[PDB]
Amino acid sequence: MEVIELNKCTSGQSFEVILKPPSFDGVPEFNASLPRRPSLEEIQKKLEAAEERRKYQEAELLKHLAEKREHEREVIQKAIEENNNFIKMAKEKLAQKMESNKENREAHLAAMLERLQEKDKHAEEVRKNKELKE
Amino acid sequence: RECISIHVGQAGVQIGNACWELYCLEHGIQPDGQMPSDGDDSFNTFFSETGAGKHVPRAVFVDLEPTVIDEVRTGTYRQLFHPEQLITGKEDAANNYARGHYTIGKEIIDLVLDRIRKLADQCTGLQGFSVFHSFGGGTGSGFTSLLMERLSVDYGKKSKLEFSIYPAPQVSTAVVEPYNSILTTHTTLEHSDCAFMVDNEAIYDICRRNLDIERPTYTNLNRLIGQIVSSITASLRFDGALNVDLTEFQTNLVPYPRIHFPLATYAPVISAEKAYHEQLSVAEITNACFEPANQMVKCDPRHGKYMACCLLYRGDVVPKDVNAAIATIKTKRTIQFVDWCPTGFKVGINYEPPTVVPGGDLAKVQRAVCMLSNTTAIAEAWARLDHKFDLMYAKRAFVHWYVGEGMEEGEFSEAREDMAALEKDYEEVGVDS
Amino acid sequence: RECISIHVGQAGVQIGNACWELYCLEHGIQPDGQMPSDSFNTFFSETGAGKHVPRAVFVDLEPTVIDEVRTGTYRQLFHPEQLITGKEDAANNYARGHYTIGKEIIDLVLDRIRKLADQCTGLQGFSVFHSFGGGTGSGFTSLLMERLSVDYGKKSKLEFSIYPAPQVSTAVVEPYNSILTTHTTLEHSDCAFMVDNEAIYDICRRNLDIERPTYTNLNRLIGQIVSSITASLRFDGALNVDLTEFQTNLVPYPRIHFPLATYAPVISAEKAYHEQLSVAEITNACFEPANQMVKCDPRHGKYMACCLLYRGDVVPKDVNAAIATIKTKRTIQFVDWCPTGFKVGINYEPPTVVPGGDLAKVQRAVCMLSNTTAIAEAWARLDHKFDLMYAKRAFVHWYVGEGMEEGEFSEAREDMAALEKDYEEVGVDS
Amino acid sequence: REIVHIQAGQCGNQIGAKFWEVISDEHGIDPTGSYHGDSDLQLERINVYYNEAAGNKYVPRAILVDLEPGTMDSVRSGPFGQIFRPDNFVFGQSGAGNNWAKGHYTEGAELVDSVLDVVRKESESCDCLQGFQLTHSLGGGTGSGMGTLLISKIREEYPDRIMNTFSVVPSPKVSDTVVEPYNATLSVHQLVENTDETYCIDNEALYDICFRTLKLTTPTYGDLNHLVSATMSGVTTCLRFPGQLNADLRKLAVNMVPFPRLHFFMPGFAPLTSRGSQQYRALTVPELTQQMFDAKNMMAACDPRHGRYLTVAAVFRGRMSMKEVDEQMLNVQNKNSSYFVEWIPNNVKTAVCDIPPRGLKMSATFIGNSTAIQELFKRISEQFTAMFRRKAFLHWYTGEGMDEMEFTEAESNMNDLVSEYQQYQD
Amino acid sequence: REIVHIQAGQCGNQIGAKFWEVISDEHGIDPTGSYHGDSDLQLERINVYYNEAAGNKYVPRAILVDLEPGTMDSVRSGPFGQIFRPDNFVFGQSGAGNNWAKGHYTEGAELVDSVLDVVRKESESCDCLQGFQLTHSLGGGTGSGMGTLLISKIREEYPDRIMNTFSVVPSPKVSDTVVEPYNATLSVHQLVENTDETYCIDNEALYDICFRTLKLTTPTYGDLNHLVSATMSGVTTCLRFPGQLNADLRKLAVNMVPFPRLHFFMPGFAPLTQYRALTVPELTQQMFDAKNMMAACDPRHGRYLTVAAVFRGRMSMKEVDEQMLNVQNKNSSYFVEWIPNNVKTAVCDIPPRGLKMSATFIGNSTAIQELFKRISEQFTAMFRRKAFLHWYTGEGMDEMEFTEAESNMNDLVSEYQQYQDA
Ligand SMILES: Nc1nc2c(ncn2[C@@H]2O[C@H](COP(=O)(O)OP(=O)(O)OP(=O)(O)O)[C@@H](O)[C@H]2O)c(=O)[nH]1
Ligand SMILES: Nc1nc2c(ncn2[C@@H]2O[C@H](COP(=O)(O)OP(=O)(O)OP(=O)(O)O)[C@@H](O)[C@H]2O)c(=O)[nH]1
Ligand SMILES: COc1cc([C@@H]2c3cc4c(cc3[C@H](O)[C@H]3COC(=O)C23)OCO4)cc(OC)c1OC
Ligand SMILES: COc1cc([C@@H]2c3cc4c(cc3[C@H](O)[C@H]3COC(=O)[C@H]23)OCO4)cc(OC)c1OC
Ligand SMILES: Nc1nc2c(ncn2[C@@H]2O[C@H](COP(=O)(O)OP(=O)(O)O)[C@@H](O)[C@H]2O)c(=O)[nH]1
Ligand SMILES: Nc1nc2c(ncn2[C@@H]2O[C@H](COP(=O)(O)OP(=O)(O)O)[C@@H](O)[C@H]2O)c(=O)[nH]1
Ligand SMILES: [Mg+2]
Repeated sequence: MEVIELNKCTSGQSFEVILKPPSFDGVPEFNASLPRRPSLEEIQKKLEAAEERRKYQEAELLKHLAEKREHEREVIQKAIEENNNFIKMAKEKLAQKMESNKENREAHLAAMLERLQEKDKHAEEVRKNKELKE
Repeated sequence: RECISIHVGQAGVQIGNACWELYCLEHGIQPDGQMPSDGDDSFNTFFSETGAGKHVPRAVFVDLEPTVIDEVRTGTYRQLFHPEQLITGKEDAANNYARGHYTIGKEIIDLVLDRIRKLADQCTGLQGFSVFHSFGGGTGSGFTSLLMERLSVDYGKKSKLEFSIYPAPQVSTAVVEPYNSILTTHTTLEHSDCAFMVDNEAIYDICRRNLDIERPTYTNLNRLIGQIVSSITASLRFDGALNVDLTEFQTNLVPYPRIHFPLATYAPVISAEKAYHEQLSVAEITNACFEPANQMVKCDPRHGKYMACCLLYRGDVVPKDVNAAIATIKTKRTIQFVDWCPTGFKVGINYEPPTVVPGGDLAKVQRAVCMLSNTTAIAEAWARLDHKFDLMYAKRAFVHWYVGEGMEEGEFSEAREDMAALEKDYEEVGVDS
Repeated sequence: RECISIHVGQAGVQIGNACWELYCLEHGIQPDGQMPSDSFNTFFSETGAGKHVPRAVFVDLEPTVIDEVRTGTYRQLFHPEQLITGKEDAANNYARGHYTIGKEIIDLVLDRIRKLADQCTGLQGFSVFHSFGGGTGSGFTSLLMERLSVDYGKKSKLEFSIYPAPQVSTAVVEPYNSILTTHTTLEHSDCAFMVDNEAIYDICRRNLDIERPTYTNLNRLIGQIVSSITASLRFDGALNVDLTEFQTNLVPYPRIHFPLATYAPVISAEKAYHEQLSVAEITNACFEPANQMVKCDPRHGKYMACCLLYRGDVVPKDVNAAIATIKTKRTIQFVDWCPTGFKVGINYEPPTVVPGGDLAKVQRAVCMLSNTTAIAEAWARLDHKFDLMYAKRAFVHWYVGEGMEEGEFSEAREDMAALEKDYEEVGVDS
Repeated sequence: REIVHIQAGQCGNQIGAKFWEVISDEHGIDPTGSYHGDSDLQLERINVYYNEAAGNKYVPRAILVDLEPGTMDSVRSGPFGQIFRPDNFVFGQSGAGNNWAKGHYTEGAELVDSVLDVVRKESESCDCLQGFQLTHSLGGGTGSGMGTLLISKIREEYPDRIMNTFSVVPSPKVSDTVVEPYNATLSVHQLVENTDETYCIDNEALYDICFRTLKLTTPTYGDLNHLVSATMSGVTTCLRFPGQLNADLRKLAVNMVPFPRLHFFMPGFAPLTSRGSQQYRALTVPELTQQMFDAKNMMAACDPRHGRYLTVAAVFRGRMSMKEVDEQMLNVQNKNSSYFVEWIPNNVKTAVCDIPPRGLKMSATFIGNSTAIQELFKRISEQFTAMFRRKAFLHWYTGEGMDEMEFTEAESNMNDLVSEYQQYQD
Repeated sequence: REIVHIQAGQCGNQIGAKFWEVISDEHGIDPTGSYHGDSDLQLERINVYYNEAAGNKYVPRAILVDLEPGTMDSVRSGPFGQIFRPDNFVFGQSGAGNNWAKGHYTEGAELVDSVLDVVRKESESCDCLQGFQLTHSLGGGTGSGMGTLLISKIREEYPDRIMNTFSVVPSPKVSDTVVEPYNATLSVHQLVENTDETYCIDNEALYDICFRTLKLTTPTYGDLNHLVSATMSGVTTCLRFPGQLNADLRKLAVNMVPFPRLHFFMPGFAPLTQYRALTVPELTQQMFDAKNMMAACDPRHGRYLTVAAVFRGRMSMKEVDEQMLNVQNKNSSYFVEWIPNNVKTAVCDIPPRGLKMSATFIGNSTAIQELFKRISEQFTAMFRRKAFLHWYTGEGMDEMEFTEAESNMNDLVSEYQQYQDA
């Protein structure tokens, strides 16, 4: 059975009941590893290359967005452009149809007036044919 | 010689707050002033005797919101620290390791790393830090690891002891908890010398059978951990063999590099109201020591083998008994000691009776015990955790929240793949040829 | 916000005159002065410190009609400035208005109307009332409309067109005139209310029981419809009404689509005490080929947007139960691709009718504006008329005479060809 | 708008005078005086036919033209003589005429300006002009030749404003001369080219109605004229009267004529004749229409039947009901649906007016563009075509200074017109 | 942290007003006045929702936006009118809208900056910002189009901070316009891409609860709204109130959403529309009900991803923790096993309205797809033969822009549908 007394102090005492010894000749080696990672202050620069990714994502989806943003500015613009752009057409094809009207009637007029004018250089040029028979 | 408590992380903090409480009660410290009561130190194990009245711990609290820390600066104990030992990060709680260890952590790591040296600058030969933190949960999953990285760079020799709180489906916080523990405990494991898991589903569960509260209050739980923690330390705040100085903590508990997380078990937890029935058999406290239900990490070492064993007593107790009580423990036992490790049984009686908090839940105990054992079975809990993780990650679950704050997915496969190693490591020790 | 009535054209004028009348009766306006007994500002500007005055323009190219406005009460209700009279040569051909005699007055009109929308903190549009056929409102109307669009690009425009009916109509040349205007006109109108007399007249037979229909008679009836049509935006404008939603809500496609109109309980005095008309019936009678507005039937055509404007003591709980029951006893016919329109517009305000009148005290009335393919049917009966005259240059040379190209004709009718296919084209899809 | 009136040529003159005095006492005007009919209507439009000078008085916008004194001094002394303003008479002094040539060339141009100018001062006076109606005789000179010139000089000074005539196309029966064809066919050429509308009163129907259906044995020039007069009242009605339509003459063109070639309307009246009875009143309205759309009741020698109707306008006058009329009119265009161009959808419109003509409590009248009218042209041509053949009386114009080819060129204008009307029976 | 609030678009506005006045008198605020409830709690966090100016007074950090006067002056004159700070109203004058296009392009950008800026002066004022919650109408223009722009401009000036909305997805029954689909599907595209979390209140459930299970025959816009209002109280609870958790909105994202594609929560309320005896079994049962969800949707036809539920009153987590569990068993099937603890539950000692016992529910469930598939279905069939479309073509949009938003949606569906797996 035996104990084995390990220290004696102002406020305590220790020991050991070793009860039956192991079945030993030492043994294992379970991640008690011969290359096993003593680590390194240099890998603050591992903390950085993670935060250069954030600065990324932000800056390239604030890019995938001032992108959107500045299409908007061009839609509301292609609508001041749609409108402005049809005033200038059916506003102008208005008066264009109106020179075709004052001009065409200018004809069917002074060309109706034309007949009734050599009906007249005939009244008076065959009254100077009154000077014929008599 | 000396000893700095670091409590990062909301849980850590409250736990701290509530075991610092118990420290005092035990050593005779009115919140503000001196032990003024009718060799040269002994209680200096933790505290530095500043001013010419004051007693003050060697402590640091870090959290990344105020909220929790403030309460420390509100209610008595508010006088017991320096405002300087009380680092508050006013900024953005978190809830992902990605947050702490990287994004928001980067910010405060310097101011912290500072103060703590500033603190070990008083100290004729520090020993190491005991660091208390939540397993899952933003900044103490996250930040805890970052702290620990740097710590080891700055204090190469000086050893480090984590008190981890392993999170419990019912009295827990967030979905992402698994990812977070598994994350931390991967990075963290190569830098800690020994680590005390505490599972809530065990504490909570104790506060049911023992404290008989349908209730468990956060505070409730804490005073209980608070207690164990007292018993855990305190070998080295009182000085009396059975381990004092951190190096006696690996020396007596971890046989292998891989941080092994001892299993904890406090003795007689018993409610007031019931406080006068006492006289608990110096045998029973022991017998009830080896009790699946009276554990600390929900599991059982009937299933696993033992590879180092350790009783810390506290009270009127001459060894002649303990011994007779060990004897009788062994023959009514599935004792299960593994193969190659004769029979640990370092016994640390500690004379000093174990004051409990006066409002309290537990009462006057004239004898208590503690039992720290490293057993293969502590793995069972690692499995429960992994499997959660395993099964979320199987669908990138929440992943992109961490990737978002700026991680490689590959930290994940490469971390869980470390548990894979440990879980084998563990079962591997098991019953040899 | 605000809203300028333009009445070009002898029909439009009288119609105007006789729904402006109804406006007043409804809002409380003694011809001269105040309601001495915003929201009503939807149409009117509260000038001086007494008199209420509309946002109105009347244009015709002879006096005669307009003068009667400056003769009998209401003669106090306009400015003499809102009342443009063109003293010169009526017309009876689109070629007249849109070109010859129109050219003259287009400026003075185009003027006054801006002058009018110069008061107006953010105008909305104009509703323009005009005859389909007939000199200066076939013609000029189109001219007005061209220019308007040039000066008020956004600001939308709504025509109230009177589609002419072989019996209570004027001149042979009417077809030519509508088909002419409605071609030019259609590019510039955002939605347009056809009203066919052969349906109004026809209503004043089954309903008003007069062997008679007087011009005035018809008018007060259209007048009524028009009240219910508008007035969503005159009365319930205690705040947020704004066209583009009479709009948005009715025409699904560029092509101006002329919704179909249908007033609810038309019923004579003498018979005014039999009342209590089933909140269900006014709806059931709403879907009534005989009770329509444009002579045709949507049993034949599909529906592509539907709209009920009630007016009277009515909680929706009914209307709804009355829709349901409208659904199942129906060749309902909702086209393919336009899940079921049924914007319901209860308007609380009871529908005052003219005191001498024909119709009487109605405690509940409905309106139903629907765009249906079938409204085409009427475009066909018109075209065909035209088609068959033009087949022999019929009266052509009277327009050519005032200075048109024949090609305006083939190129106009050929737009109806487009529209008439457009219409049928929407019909029942795959 | 507002219209002025030219009344030239002995016939054209009596026609217009007997016109003027019939319409005048429709509106209640005294030989000079003003109104004397305590019925209100009348005056709205008195407008269109009367410029009104100092004090009361009413004076017609009318111009009197002839190439021999006599026939004006028959209005001046006589009926409503004292009505017309004196510088509005244009006596010719001169040789009569009775050959187109005379009145369109020689003694014609002699006057032109004197008249052409008083017309200007009356139309320039008037507010917004409509056009002119001229009444004249299509056979025999002064007003067959003068009037046709007049227009060919009006039109030219007034090409905007429109052009109207009542032309009396002469017969072989109670005609005067065997030159008539020449004159008609010379005018009728002119006519076709510069009137926007003309009414043909053919004396043939005018005689035929008087004796063949009106008991009268020796037809006066008067008991004959009163016919045309009464027709002319009822043809102008609408532009003279109430609220319904009012008819801008323009309106009455581009509604009556499908084709530039001015297509002349045969009119037709309702109940008829002198004085000695058929004021039965009981002219039921069926009975009115029936009698109105009748061969033996048209104003031109022509029986619709042998010609379809292009477009037709009929106005009723009195105390009745469009209740029956709109109903009656329709049973015509069915029990006659055949002859009535289908390619002109609504070719028949119908007006009512509450104020009777003459005696009559019920009375209608009819304006009719019908291919039927050709019948009448083909006839003048027939007499002409057979005369100018072996160039009969012609050397009678050769002399006043005309060309041979000018007859043929007018002849085959006519002979086209026929062959276009005949073409539109399609 | 600390949050500010954007309340834009006539619906979004009444929603937020009927909200503000419900929550305000939870904390005991007078039309201007301060505190008037000698119960202590309330104020710890009064913080998160109210910046507080001179003297007593309390003023909400709220911004009001519309493109037509009217609907604000309906708050200004009315309920808690006198509360909001005047240079915080941003009236539009302008054409209404009622086409997304209007409120995202033309009359939209017209205002943007005026609002965008007041938002800045309030968020730069606040101590450490949380993010923003915007309340708006997903169908019809000003705030379907404006609000969607607003965010797509917030995000951009505030990429760190997080993005919340209460969106009212419209129906065919008590909706107004035959364009709704178009507007929704346009916003819904936007939504998916720049909110970190959105709540869907579908008017269809909102109606269906009102009449189908609440006796009410003609559903007001009011007796309807009070529903959404109440829901919103009980959804924010935690970030407004006591010690337990407190919820950094953040915390409420990376706990509610496994997947970037922002997955919108259907809410669910407890008792609605005063027996008291709402035993707590009786509460849960009614809460996790089809006929009681805030989106037209009956979980059943969709598993739950992650779900959060808070109770309110004096009861016991003694029964509740016990009751919640007997749900996730008598329902264990529909409840993703691949997210271990997907259901957490909170208690709080201060009742809403009337109610001595009342809970509420936050729900990320693949079930929600049901609702999207529907707007798509009306849309997909409308934009088909390009129906009313030429109405936006005009305010200056692209044909392909619809398809490109249509097949964003129609993806979303086919992802939710994809995550019924394991
Ligand atoms: N045993 C115990 N566990 C706690 C306590 N407080 C929190 N926890 C647990 O710790 C885990 C999460 O850690 P937290 O401290 O809550 O979070 P944190 O990252 O450290 O701090 P925050 O930034 O505030 O989120 C959860 O499983 C909780 O159950 C406590 O007082 N006692
Ligand atoms: N419904 C209705 N139709 C009318 C009215 N007055 C005229 N019309 C019709 O309108 C069509 C012709 O339009 P009008 O107003 O008469 O002529 P206008 O060109 O506008 O004016 P004018 O120059 O006088 O000819 C005809 O079909 C008539 O039936 C009316 O008061 N009510
Ligand atoms: C002045 O003379 C008249 C003129 C008109 C013509 C007329 C002529 C038509 C016609 C219509 C019309 C149209 O209703 C009228 C409007 O103005 C007129 O001048 C008309 O269809 C076929 O022929 C119609 C008339 O009434 C029948 C009339 O009476 C004398
Ligand atoms: C502000 O809103 C809330 C947020 C949270 C979420 C939440 C959500 C969860 C969850 C957990 C949690 C976690 O405990 C919380 C901590 O902070 C939070 O916001 C949380 O598991 C599944 O879903 C939990 C809440 O209570 C149910 C809550 O109440 C409204
Ligand atoms: N009906 C009508 N016709 C007339 C009248 N007088 C003459 N005519 C006809 O007109 C023709 C001649 O016209 P007339 O006026 O005598 O010639 P003018 O005066 O010199 O132009 C004759 O053939 C007659 O038939 C008249 O009184 N009334
Ligand atoms: N439930 C809720 N929805 C509303 C309310 N008002 C309108 N809506 C819905 O939202 C849609 C229109 O939103 P609305 O606010 O009118 O448009 P906007 O203000 O111009 O953005 C309609 O389909 C309604 O169903 C409201 O009072 N409450
Ligand atoms: Mg006209």
